[PDB]
Amino acid sequence: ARVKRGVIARARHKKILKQAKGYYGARSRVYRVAFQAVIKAGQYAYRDRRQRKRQFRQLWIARINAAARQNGISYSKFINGLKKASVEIDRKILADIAVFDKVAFTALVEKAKAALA
Amino acid sequence: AVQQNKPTRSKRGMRRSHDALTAVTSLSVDKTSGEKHLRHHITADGYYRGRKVIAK
Amino acid sequence: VTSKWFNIDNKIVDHRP
Amino acid sequence: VTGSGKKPWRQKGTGRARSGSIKSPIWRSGGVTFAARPQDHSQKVNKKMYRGALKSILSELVRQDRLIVVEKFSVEAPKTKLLAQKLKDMALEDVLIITGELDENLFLAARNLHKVDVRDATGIDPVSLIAFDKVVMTADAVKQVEEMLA
Amino acid sequence: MKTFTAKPETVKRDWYVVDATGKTLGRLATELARRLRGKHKAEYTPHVDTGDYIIVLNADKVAVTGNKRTDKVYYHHTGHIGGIKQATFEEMIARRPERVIEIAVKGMLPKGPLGRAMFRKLKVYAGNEHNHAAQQPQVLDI
Amino acid sequence: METIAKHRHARSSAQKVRLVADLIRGKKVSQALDILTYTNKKAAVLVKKVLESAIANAEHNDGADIDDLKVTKIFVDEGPSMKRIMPRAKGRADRILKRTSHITVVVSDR
RNA sequence: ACGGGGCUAAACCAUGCACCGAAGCUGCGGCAGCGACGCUUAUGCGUUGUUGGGUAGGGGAGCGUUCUGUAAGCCUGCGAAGGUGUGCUGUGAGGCAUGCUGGAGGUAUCAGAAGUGCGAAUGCUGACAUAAGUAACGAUAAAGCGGGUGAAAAGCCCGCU
RNA sequence: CCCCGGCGAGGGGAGUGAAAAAGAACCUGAAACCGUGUACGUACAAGCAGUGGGAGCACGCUUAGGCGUGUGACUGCGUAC
Ligand SMILES: N[C@@H](Cc1c[nH]c2ccccc12)C(=O)O
Ligand SMILES: [Mg+2]
Ligand SMILES: [Mg+2]
Ligand SMILES: [Mg+2]
Ligand SMILES: [Mg+2]
Ligand SMILES: [Mg+2]
Ligand SMILES: [Mg+2]
Ligand SMILES: [Mg+2]
Ligand SMILES: [Mg+2]
Ligand SMILES: [Mg+2]
Ligand SMILES: [Mg+2]
Ligand SMILES: [Mg+2]
Ligand SMILES: [Mg+2]
Ligand SMILES: [Mg+2]
Ligand SMILES: [Mg+2]
Ligand SMILES: [Mg+2]
Ligand SMILES: [Mg+2]
Repeated sequence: ARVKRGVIARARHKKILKQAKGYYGARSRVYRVAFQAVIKAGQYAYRDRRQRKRQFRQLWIARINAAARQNGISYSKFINGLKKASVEIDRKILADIAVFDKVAFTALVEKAKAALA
Repeated sequence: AVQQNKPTRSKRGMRRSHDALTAVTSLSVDKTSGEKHLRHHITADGYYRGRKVIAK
Repeated sequence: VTSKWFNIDNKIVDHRP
Repeated sequence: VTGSGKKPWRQKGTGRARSGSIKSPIWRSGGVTFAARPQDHSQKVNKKMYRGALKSILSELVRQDRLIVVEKFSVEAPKTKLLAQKLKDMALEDVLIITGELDENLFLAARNLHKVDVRDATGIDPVSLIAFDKVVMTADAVKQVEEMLA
Repeated sequence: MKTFTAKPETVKRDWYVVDATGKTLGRLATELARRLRGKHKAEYTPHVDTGDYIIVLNADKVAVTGNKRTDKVYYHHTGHIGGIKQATFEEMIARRPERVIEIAVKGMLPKGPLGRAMFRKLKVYAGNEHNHAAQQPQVLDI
Repeated sequence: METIAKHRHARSSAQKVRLVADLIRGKKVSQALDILTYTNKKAAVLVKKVLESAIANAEHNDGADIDDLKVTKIFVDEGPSMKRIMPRAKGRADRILKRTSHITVVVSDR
């Protein structure tokens, strides 16, 4: 019972080379090179799913820090005053009100100042 | 010496960006025969600047 | 075919005895 | 594999991978690594396991009413159209007929019907009892099978 | 909901003018680099240049502490073997005073194409006069 | 309407013929015929014959007019190469490729 | 011989209160292993506790390919295998449906047997690249012109040097 | 049979045939490799060439909107097997 590998091998190779669309040079044409590229693309995508959470929070902190100092208080004192006032809005939403509703954000700074003072 | 890595099809067509041929632009017409020739060359039937220079 | 003439020559090959 | 025992090129100095034979199974047209030989694929069945399976098979045919018992099954001439008409009356199309001793008329009348096999009581086997849709036994074959099955 | 991102065509940029007389060199450069980058704005986006244009006047009157006036040395290499050149703080002010402020701010900006586009928004002058009256710069008491 | 002419198994490398074919792409046929006359390249003799051939097909087979035709498409493909042996020094042998081409010219009045 | 800019504190010592900071911990949703206990199982369900980085290596459970039986069955010229796209689907190897090409074969289910899965072996065979339109065109005895023929003549034929 | 061509090679029609992109280099006709056309990007910019974020543009959709496909300026991290 001789088995020929032609039809199965071609389909396994075609699966990898479809994931390599858009890569430069041999990385989208040549299996030995496209295989290593699709593996490293999955290594990066796993690693960068953790980092997407770190990079967005770091961005929200910078936009809260900027809008708070426009109201006369720093970030580290603004967040502390929200804890003493028992306000529990996360930084994702605070960075959203800072940009889109600056009159609500002022009301948050006054509440933080009243509790901190 | 010889290459350490195989050059890409992009480096190969960048090197050839200068290999293009340029066409002749000025093709003159003779004043009596009325036909075309290279400038400062006799026409294919033996004229130059109106006079039959070559009875071939 | 045979080896290249510089790869057979002792002077070229045997430089670190 | 037909060939020579000559080493294709010298061991060292040519810049090519080491070779010792052109019959190497790595090479095109070389040998198979673990080439087949003729082999015997027959297994052993204990006598008691063989007889035990027939009794399990036989009692399942009764339970699924795929077993039909008569004492009258023969034809008067070795004609295929006679047996085919007899089977039409009984509402059988795919059927194994087991007889005490096999008649020549019934053996010859069934050769050309591919859905019908006719057997003696000594010639039943496990696979044929499971293959055919119905089994017809003459009551003298029902006798002989049980002494054979002890 | 996706986090808001600033768009390079819609972002609004303003002009400011700063006087550098008597200011400490480094403690003025950090305030420039904050505002050239746009870190003072709630719309700050890392991959967009949201900062403002800033004119710095009297670059030659900037101050330093300690002995830095005679002892702070600027090095650069010309690319040729042995071409290591140096200048103290005193003779950079004498020969070309604007480079002192520009060099300091440039090391405090991000590197790469965006940090180079941020540096183009800084206008440094040795004198008290500038040419940008049509831009209506505001005084920045920083 | 479009009309095609080919020269298959033309004897020249496609890289050498492609230099000539880039000169007449998108030109009117009267202009392209004069360009190919005054090009000092062997491939210009090959490309011109295919161009004259495609022009004649347009008149005879398709009822087209010369004054409207324009070189709409032109491309050069690689053809099969013929493999030869050249002997080198010290008993080594090299393989020589004699490359061929396929020249396709499409003319159209539209 | 601060990572750099820069710093006279943005250095050092002491005290304090914030805050940032990891795949750690918590929240929410999902999957599986092992225990314990039970609506009762009939060998699966429910609750609960806990565990789930992994090389050499041990144990468990599967996918797909070729061939045999089921199968003189079933699908198929109203378009099979193969090729090439798209859509949906599974934890994965995978599967399913369909557009175009192709133009006559394929094969559920449940069992059986393997020449059963390749990126490496200075692996083997064929095809095709790169260097690159790059070196070279094989004695440094040497050519020039007129006529002819021809689709075309430096090189062929005739002539004179 | 006609036409271009050297009384060529090769091709374009006509015709045969179910099919000629079955035309003799002939069933199917994959990949490497080489091109033509269109959409986007690219000539102040430094590195395993991806990945996470992301503007703009082009083409489709469908509505009182933002979705799909292609491309990817800029930006964090990132030294193949
Ligand atoms: N070097 C010379 C002589 C030579 C021939 N074979 C050799 C082997 C080894 C050393 C020198 C040689 C040549 O190549 O013609
Ligand atoms: Mg063999
Ligand atoms: Mg026995
Ligand atoms: Mg020899
Ligand atoms: Mg905290
Ligand atoms: Mg975290
Ligand atoms: Mg584990
Ligand atoms: Mg094998
Ligand atoms: Mg391996
Ligand atoms: Mg080669
Ligand atoms: Mg070179
Ligand atoms: Mg040279
Ligand atoms: Mg040369
Ligand atoms: Mg010679
Ligand atoms: Mg002559
Ligand atoms: Mg074919
Ligand atoms: Mg640019």
